[PDB]
Amino acid sequence: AECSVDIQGNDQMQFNTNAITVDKSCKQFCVNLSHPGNLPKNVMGHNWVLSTAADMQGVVTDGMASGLDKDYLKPDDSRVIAHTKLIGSGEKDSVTFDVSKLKEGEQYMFFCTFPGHSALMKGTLTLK
Ligand SMILES: [Cu+2]
Repeated sequence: AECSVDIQGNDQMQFNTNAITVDKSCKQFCVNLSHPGNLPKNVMGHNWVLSTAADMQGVVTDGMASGLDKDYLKPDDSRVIAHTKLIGSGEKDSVTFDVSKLKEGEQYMFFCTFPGHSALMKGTLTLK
């Protein structure tokens, strides 16, 4: 619970938190994403996708283009630090990543890459 967070994406196209802080002393960090609400993945899909603020736009744009079967993520996208898969209602998914992939003083953003969603479905992550 020191090195992990629980996040929900619902049918209102929103995350239930908008800022995550990763403690420097964590060796690894975990995000658990769940999808309450009742809409299917093809219509209201949420992933939890992490990049630098600088790369967010590019990741969203290219993810948009890659289609549903690719979880709206460009395959092998180098800008994606960590991601869950794309989930629909009733589903849940985890991602654990090495905290050493982060550095102090850089601004990270987490976002959903289902088309259109990142407008509302974004938040900050920073390494303290
Ligand atoms: Cu979404």
